[PDB]
Amino acid sequence: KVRPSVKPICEKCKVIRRKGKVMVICENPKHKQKQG
Amino acid sequence: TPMANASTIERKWLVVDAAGKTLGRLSSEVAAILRGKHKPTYTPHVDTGDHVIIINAEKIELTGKKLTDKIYYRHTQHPGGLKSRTALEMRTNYPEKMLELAIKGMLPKGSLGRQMFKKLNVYRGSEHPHEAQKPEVYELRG
Amino acid sequence: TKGILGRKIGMTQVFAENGDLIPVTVIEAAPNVVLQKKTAENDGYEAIQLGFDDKREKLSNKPEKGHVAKAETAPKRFVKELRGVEMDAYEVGQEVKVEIFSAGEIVDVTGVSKGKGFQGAIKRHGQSRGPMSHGSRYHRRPGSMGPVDPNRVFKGKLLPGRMGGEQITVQNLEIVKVDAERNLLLIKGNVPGAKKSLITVKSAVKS
Amino acid sequence: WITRINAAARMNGLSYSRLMHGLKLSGIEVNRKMLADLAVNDLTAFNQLADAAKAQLN
Amino acid sequence: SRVGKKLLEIPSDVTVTLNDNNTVAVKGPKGELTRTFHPDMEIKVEDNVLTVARPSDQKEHRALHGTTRSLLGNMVEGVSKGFERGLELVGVGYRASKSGNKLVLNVGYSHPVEIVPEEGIEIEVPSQTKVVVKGTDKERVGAIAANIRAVRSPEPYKGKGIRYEGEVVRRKEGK
RNA sequence: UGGCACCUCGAUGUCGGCUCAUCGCAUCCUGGGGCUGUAGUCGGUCCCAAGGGUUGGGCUGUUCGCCCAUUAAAGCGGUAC
RNA sequence: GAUAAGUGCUGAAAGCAUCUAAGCAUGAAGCCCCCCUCAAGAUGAGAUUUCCCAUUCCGCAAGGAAGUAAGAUCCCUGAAA
Repeated sequence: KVRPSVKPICEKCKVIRRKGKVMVICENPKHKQKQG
Repeated sequence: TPMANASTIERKWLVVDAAGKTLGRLSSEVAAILRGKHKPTYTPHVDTGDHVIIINAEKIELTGKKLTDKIYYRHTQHPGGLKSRTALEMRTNYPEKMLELAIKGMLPKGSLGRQMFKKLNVYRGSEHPHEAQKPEVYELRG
Repeated sequence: TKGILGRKIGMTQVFAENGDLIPVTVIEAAPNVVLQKKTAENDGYEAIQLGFDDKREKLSNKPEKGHVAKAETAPKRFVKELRGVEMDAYEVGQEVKVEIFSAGEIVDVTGVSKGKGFQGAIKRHGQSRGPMSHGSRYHRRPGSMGPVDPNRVFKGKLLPGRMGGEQITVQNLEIVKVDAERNLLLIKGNVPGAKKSLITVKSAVKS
Repeated sequence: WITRINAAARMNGLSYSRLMHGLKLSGIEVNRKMLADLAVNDLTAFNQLADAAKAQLN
Repeated sequence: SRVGKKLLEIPSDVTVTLNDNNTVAVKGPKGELTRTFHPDMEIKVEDNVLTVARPSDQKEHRALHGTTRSLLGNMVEGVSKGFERGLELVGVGYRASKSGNKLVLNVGYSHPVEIVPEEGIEIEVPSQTKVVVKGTDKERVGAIAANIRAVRSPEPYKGKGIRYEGEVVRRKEGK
């Protein structure tokens, strides 16, 4: 869930910068990652 | 041959409005006025300054994210007693000491410094109870 | 809120309607007279002063006799304030009696505990002894005084000293019976203080 | 000495540094700082030198 | 291909009143919808069809352009016509009557769920399973619908709880 | 744990018990959450959290360890054992 | 009352999307109050009520002496201390 190496896995994954922190969100629940 | 002064000093009363000014960008010229660096008869051991009164202390402002960044620590003498409160609640609840802390920080240390601090006056709101002394307006250089 | 003050008499027992024994304490009360009124504009807050248990003339000076001139009564021995009351229904010189309390009400009681003098660590703070045999030379004395590094003793170390005789509050006490003819109150439990002391009896403020 | 000169010069619309540069640049006033302070504490003669420097600063 | 400068028609037949820069009073038949719009921005309420004006800069004034124009359009449309939200109650007899303006839920919790509606908003109950909230402000309707769904969210092992009038719920299968 | 050697002073007494304790969080219990190879009951794992709490004996050995009976739990470390 | 990890509403930059860049919410035995005690030597020495009266001598001067008023203490009988 954290994985300080944030990187897309799914083909629909997107990279977001909420609150100055790198995020990834996919429709599959097992993909959320926070840079940190 | 240079002329020192004692018991021949004359004081004045100045009103300073702090509406949009930065916290530390007026509390330095105020300190300079308090010490008395703007008189040609300045003397380092006599306290030749004059009184200032500050109104509208609630309208001072910070920059960046200092409204949540700055923290004030006041450890007592008991073990583990390190208290703290952020700058936002400091301004909303204790504006007077918020300004007084900075002014006192930029003043010399010792008995003379304590007297110089004694001659300061800080108020919230817009009115002051010193009309008998007939104060006058001062426009800070900035 | 509400409340009066009096003295304390002793302890006893009472058999309830369910033939059950309950300990009891007796309060003397007697009528209380209001002496002054404080207002927000004049004083900054709202309160009423109370007077109780008048004394003879020789035991009062002139300011004291002047103060009670308005309420039109004799000088009184005890006076104290009571905050949070409804500011109406109260006039200077009015009488306040024991009927203000009902049989089943809940109350807090405040007093001053008995003095105990210079007491030691074991009794004053409830510490432990050392062994009394096996070649031990440490029985009833305070423990170590902290580490070595600070080069000093912390603030908060516990040592012998004068014990007792301070102000204490005990909350959530029931009332048993009210005896208006003799001006009596019957609380249930114990109460801080020696016999013939001053006890404040105020209505409960939750906890 | 320097502090008192600075205050008096600021009263006139200048700084100490600019006033000193103008004085040394104009007519080589070789007056030191001590007599400058005496002329400050007893002024209206201090101001004349200030406008003398202001003239050459342009 | 850019909303910030792409204006659209604004009949604004309502009593659109433009006060000083950092306030606009958009009143009309439905009600009074007022809000301060970004002051730093150059508000341009001219004739009937109004607009905004990106002054300069790259990463903030464009966002301000888009956001302010969208807010103005939504306010104008709301002050003339409102919008609703649907929430379903599929599950095991989760009833929902309407006791007065307030409504009571009958979900698995032992005690019934009471929800006091905020004023200005409207709620209608065609059936105990269908709850429709209506109003003139999108934010308030969204907030109320969010609260109602947060009362009892659905689950992945079965279809129960509150929905969003046909929300796509992903269903799992397990032992 | 070594390597190396700066204040060794009429010494750089090192480890276990007793009496009193304080601090860190890299969380043993209690509070709030995300994923599960989570039908529930019970779990696993990962985040936020330092307010309070965190046991009586036998064996010889002062130490390390092995056991008996409980409890919500019987947490790691610094302060010249 | 304001929050942490979280869950969110409308919303652009980027015709879509998106917890955020504008803005608006909810959310812990943490935090600030609520409960009990001390507290104006807080030299920033605070407030309200009630008493006593503006005496007599020296000193042009500031001031310096003497009896007092309201009120206390010394001394004696004691303990709820």
